[PDB]
Amino acid sequence: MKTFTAKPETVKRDWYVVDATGKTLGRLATELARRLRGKHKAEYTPHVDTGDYIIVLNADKVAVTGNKRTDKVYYHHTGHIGGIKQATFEEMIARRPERVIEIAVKGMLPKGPLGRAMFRKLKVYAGNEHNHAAQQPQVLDI
Amino acid sequence: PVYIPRPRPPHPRL
Amino acid sequence: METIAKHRHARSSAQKVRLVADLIRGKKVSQALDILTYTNKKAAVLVKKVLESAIANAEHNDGADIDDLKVTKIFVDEGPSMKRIMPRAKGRADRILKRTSHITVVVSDR
Amino acid sequence: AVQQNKPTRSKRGMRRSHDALTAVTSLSVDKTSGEKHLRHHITADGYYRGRKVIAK
Amino acid sequence: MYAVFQSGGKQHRVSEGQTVRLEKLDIATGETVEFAEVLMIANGEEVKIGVPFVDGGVIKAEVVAHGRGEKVKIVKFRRRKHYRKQQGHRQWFTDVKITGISA
Amino acid sequence: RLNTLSPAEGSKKAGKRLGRGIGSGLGKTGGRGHKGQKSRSGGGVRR
Amino acid sequence: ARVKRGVIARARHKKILKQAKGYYGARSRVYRVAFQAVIKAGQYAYRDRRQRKRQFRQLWIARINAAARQNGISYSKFINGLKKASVEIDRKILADIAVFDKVAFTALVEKAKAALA
Amino acid sequence: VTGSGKKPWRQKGTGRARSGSIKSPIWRSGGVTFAARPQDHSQKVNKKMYRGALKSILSELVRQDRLIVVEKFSVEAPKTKLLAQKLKDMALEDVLIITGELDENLFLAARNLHKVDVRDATGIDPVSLIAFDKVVMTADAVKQVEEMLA
RNA sequence: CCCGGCGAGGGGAGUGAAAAAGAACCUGAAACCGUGUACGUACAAGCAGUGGGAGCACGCUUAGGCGUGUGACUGCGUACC
RNA sequence: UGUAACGGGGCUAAACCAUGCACCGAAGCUGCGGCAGCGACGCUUAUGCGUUGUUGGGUAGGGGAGCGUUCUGUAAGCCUGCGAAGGUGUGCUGUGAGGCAUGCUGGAGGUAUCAGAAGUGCGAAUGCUGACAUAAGUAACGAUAAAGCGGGUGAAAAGCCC
Ligand SMILES: [Mg+2]
Ligand SMILES: [Mg+2]
Ligand SMILES: [Mg+2]
Ligand SMILES: [Mg+2]
Ligand SMILES: [Mg+2]
Ligand SMILES: [Mg+2]
Ligand SMILES: [Mg+2]
Ligand SMILES: [Mg+2]
Ligand SMILES: [Mg+2]
Ligand SMILES: [Mg+2]
Ligand SMILES: [Mg+2]
Ligand SMILES: [Mg+2]
Ligand SMILES: [Mg+2]
Ligand SMILES: [Mg+2]
Ligand SMILES: [Mg+2]
Ligand SMILES: [Mg+2]
Ligand SMILES: [Mg+2]
Ligand SMILES: [Mg+2]
Ligand SMILES: [Mg+2]
Ligand SMILES: [Mg+2]
Ligand SMILES: [Mg+2]
Ligand SMILES: [Mg+2]
Ligand SMILES: [Mg+2]
Ligand SMILES: [Mg+2]
Ligand SMILES: [Mg+2]
Ligand SMILES: [Mg+2]
Ligand SMILES: [Mg+2]
Ligand SMILES: [Mg+2]
Ligand SMILES: [Mg+2]
Ligand SMILES: [Mg+2]
Ligand SMILES: [Mg+2]
Ligand SMILES: [Mg+2]
Ligand SMILES: [Mg+2]
Ligand SMILES: [Mg+2]
Ligand SMILES: [Mg+2]
Ligand SMILES: [Mg+2]
Ligand SMILES: [Mg+2]
Ligand SMILES: [Mg+2]
Ligand SMILES: [Mg+2]
Ligand SMILES: [Mg+2]
Repeated sequence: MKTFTAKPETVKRDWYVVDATGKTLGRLATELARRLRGKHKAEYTPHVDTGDYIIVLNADKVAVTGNKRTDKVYYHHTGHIGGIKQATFEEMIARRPERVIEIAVKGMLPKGPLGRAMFRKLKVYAGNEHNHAAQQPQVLDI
Repeated sequence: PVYIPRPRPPHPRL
Repeated sequence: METIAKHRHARSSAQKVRLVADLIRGKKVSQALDILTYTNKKAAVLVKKVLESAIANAEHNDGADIDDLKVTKIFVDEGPSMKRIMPRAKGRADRILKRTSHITVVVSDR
Repeated sequence: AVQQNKPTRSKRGMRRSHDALTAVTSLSVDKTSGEKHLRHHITADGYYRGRKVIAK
Repeated sequence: MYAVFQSGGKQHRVSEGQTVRLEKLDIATGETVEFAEVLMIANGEEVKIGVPFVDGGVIKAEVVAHGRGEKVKIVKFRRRKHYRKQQGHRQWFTDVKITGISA
Repeated sequence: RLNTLSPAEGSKKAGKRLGRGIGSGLGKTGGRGHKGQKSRSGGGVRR
Repeated sequence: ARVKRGVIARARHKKILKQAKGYYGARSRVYRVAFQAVIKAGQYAYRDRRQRKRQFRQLWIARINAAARQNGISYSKFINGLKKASVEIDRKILADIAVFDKVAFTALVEKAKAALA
Repeated sequence: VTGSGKKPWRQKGTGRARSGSIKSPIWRSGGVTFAARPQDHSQKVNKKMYRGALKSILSELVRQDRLIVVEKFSVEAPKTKLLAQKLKDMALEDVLIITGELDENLFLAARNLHKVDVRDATGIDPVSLIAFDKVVMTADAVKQVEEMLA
């Protein structure tokens, strides 16, 4: 017999709300990425997206230890010969707080079409309110 | 053909 | 049912004749004749002559009724090339290919 | 100046994906003679907008 | 109703009436072979896990067929070292139909 | 019969053919090694 | 005796071009490119008959880890507990049961937990 | 190969593979690399080896009952019909008749039967003895052959 | 006989065992170039395969699936001499 | 050139030290199936083991065993117009070179077996010959002395004739 493989049409995905208030960025992100990839399910198939949809609330209230509040720097290149730009963790949180969680989880996710599809299931929000009440998301304390 | 032109001289790497 | 007309060894490049032949495919022969009439291509002249020969073969050998007749198939195969010599600068010689094509039009009542 | 690899049938057809001819969208029927013609062009018998203009 | 038993150095989870491809057995093509080393019985919710083997678990099967699998092509190649080597392989199997599972 | 005669075993040795692929052993330098005097055609020193 | 090599050469090239089917461009059309593509396909098949066993074992292990953590134990503790309980079931069957019979997998988990206790 | 010894093109400067002869065996219409010469393929057979092979072949024919010994084998006229009827009487189709000394009548009669040969006792060979299904020797032929093979 | 320029070329007819034997003529390979159909492909990065693998199309069967084509996604993977 | 001196995310333990128990992890070892080499031992004859231990990465290179091609004998045999060789698919089959069968095409040759001989096997040699690609429907259309219009002929006229 061949081993079971999850089928994209049959895969059932659930909705969860996580509150990032006071959570350590990286550990919250590891749990987020694991559940987005679907490794918490016995049906986990590496080429199928078996993960769940996760709403992340209060992304601006995520925590970092040490001096990472000021010392952690996010670099990106704009594609122009001087275009190396950087923002500290504070500036990232102030300007776009959801980008912090999203960048962490995107780094922890696989790289490729399936990793991008998985990332599309993350719904980071800066505040305590989301608009996916229609999806009936269950509270996930991770 | 019957006539092959001499190739142009290389850059004088001297 | 289906009627073929071919212009074999048509003195034209298959690429250009294919440009013209893509215009009339699965179209009624009337629309195709209009299109080839108002296409400004030597290949359009060639393909129109072949399509008219096909319509005539259909109405003379296979039955009748130009009206119920579409260009079901049309394709352009490459034919034999004529090799020519062209002198270039400094004693060099290139080979020109006078490329030809076989134009085939299959009309049908479907 | 010259290629380092020969391009493929795929690249060749992708480049020629813009070479396709556009057929004339519609022909005009003459007011008087009822002949087909291009918009704003006389017919093959010399009519334009219902009047004999050339008499060729 | 399924049972887990090891036959050819590897284990199989089988149900009654289903056909299983094993490594080659030394049994004729119409004989009943018994695997009395069943690692597990399920029978719905009454799951018997065997401490190494279930005590009375026995899987009776009928040797349906002997055969050779699809030909695999072994290709060994050392680039720039003037060495290549090709080999064929058809692995022998015994297909058996599970006729009975007695816990 | 004229088609049922056979040579003794070990009587014919089947000959050694150079430069006929990888599997044959010999092939690509046919047992000459690599570039040198003795690998050349008509090469090798006198007695 | 002059030997012409057209029939044998054609057969030998067709043999390779038939294995090169489905390959892109010259890889399926042209013997020089097709022959290299078939040799590397054979190399890859040889290497991947090994990597297949590796990949399936790591898939089974990931699924057993998921189901065991659903039951409240890590993969390493679960496997240690099954070793202590003398359960010989392998990772292939364990992952099959994890997917298809969650009750039997919970039974195996309780057995491993009892062996660890 | 017919042709001149001129270098087809100069050694350097052209982007062409270096050539020296239009008659090169790499070239179409060039020479054969190791062209055949008329050679003699006949090999030596030791007298004793040849005679031992003849003795072995005759022994094998006797063991296989392919050797038929007779007195006189003659035909009264050079008639293929006569010899064919005689062989059909003797139940023979593919036969090698070895006679004491060659009879002109028998030779002429056998000349047109392709499954029938007629040798002199001195003119027997291993390939014929093995190739014909039956070997009919006269008594004089048998005596001459045993003298020749002693 | 028909289309065509009293063309080229072709479609019929007829000859012939055969005309994809029509003289550009036995067979008629490959490269190369097309038409049609099935599947895939316009958010995805690299020797283009290989291991896994859904879906779809088609051919069977008894209903388990098998075969054929394609191949989303995914692990690994920098040609040959 | 751009973070650019953890592979990255990220980590205050997911760092380091110490102790311990688990687990993962290779083509290593074990399990099951298969093939081959060598040795020992019996089997008595020559080989097969109903045995057995062990070995089996490999360039240069040495040794051993084969496949297939053309031609000669076997062969005035055998196959073949109820379809040969060749071509093109399919299925089966062998450890491999390969083989076998068969559909379509083809239209007259082919050849068992066992021997014999080799112009006996190609991807490379800036190889040779032919064919066909690519660049590409691109550059160019050869003096910047220059054309315009009317009529004619013609299937068609910027270019021919007037
Ligand atoms: Mg990776
Ligand atoms: Mg000049
Ligand atoms: Mg274009
Ligand atoms: Mg040597
Ligand atoms: Mg060398
Ligand atoms: Mg050296
Ligand atoms: Mg040397
Ligand atoms: Mg010959
Ligand atoms: Mg010659
Ligand atoms: Mg002598
Ligand atoms: Mg005609
Ligand atoms: Mg034919
Ligand atoms: Mg003939
Ligand atoms: Mg032909
Ligand atoms: Mg072809
Ligand atoms: Mg995007
Ligand atoms: Mg897409
Ligand atoms: Mg790309
Ligand atoms: Mg892949
Ligand atoms: Mg810098
Ligand atoms: Mg372990
Ligand atoms: Mg392993
Ligand atoms: Mg090993
Ligand atoms: Mg073993
Ligand atoms: Mg070895
Ligand atoms: Mg060697
Ligand atoms: Mg022949
Ligand atoms: Mg056909
Ligand atoms: Mg040769
Ligand atoms: Mg080579
Ligand atoms: Mg070459
Ligand atoms: Mg060119
Ligand atoms: Mg081009
Ligand atoms: Mg350009
Ligand atoms: Mg330009
Ligand atoms: Mg220009
Ligand atoms: Mg100009
Ligand atoms: Mg000019
Ligand atoms: Mg004028
Ligand atoms: Mg002018």
